[PDB]
Amino acid sequence: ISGIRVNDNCVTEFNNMKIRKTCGWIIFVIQNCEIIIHSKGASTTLTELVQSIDKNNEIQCAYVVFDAVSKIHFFMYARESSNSRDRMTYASSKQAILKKIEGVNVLTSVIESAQDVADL
Repeated sequence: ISGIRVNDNCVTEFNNMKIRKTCGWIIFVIQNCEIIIHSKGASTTLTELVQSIDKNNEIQCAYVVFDAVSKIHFFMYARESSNSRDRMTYASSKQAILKKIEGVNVLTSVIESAQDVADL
């Protein structure tokens, strides 16, 4: 028992996005011991999405899905200035969220800023 659960809404809205077949994204965070949706939207570019996240210092870590229609990509975000305990929490809960969105292209490395995606 992790003490962290996935809110069913994460899966509802991920499926919404998947079935819509348009370029979109969802950001998930952990709040009060559950993984919930922080925000969701239509995409411009993956780099602009991560730039927006970089600008919000309240997002220290997150899970991000980016639906590019051809494929849906998943990564863990954690800013350089994020604390090690927070990062461990997210890393450790990563598999829990992935169980409900199996089929995504996972990036194994933690993304720390928009720079990291700006090439790939």
